[PDB]
Amino acid sequence: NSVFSGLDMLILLPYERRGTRLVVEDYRPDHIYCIGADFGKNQDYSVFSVLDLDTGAIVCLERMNGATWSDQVARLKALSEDYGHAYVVADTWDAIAEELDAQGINYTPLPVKSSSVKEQLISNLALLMEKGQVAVPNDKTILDELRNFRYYRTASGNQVMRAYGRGHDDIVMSLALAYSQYEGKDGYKF
Repeated sequence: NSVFSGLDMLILLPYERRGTRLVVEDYRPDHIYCIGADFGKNQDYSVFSVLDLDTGAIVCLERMNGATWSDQVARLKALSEDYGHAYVVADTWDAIAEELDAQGINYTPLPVKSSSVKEQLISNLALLMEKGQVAVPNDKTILDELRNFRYYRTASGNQVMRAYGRGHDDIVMSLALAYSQYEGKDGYKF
């Protein structure tokens, strides 16, 4: 019932933990970067995933447990402008996270309106992962969430995606929003 059936293909990257960032590589002006950001006002965990759009590698990841709203946004800003003012991919739906406009943070809106949008984004991430295109810091917390994200049947008979056990899907969504922008041999539509 694992969602990420191609987890055996997930490349693992060595990294240096500096501050709260898991840093694999510093900024490269020759490259374009983007940030998949699962965050919000009332959230136990917020995750920022910096994707290198030329190499397809998560070159930096930032996870924070119970940070204030001013902390998440200030650190999202510093993270974006440390990678060529990378544009953020956030589930803004069009009112709240426009705090990004105030801070002057470039961003692409990704409204997770229906369960199928969430399921599409993640299934895209799972497909790239099974194709050998996803590479993340070699952190066990990342690996555990991917393994723990599973399909569950409903009484109707159809399946839904859920994180039980610890019940965290903030890394999963952070990676999905980032790899949605990734052109390998295909760009993500829908």
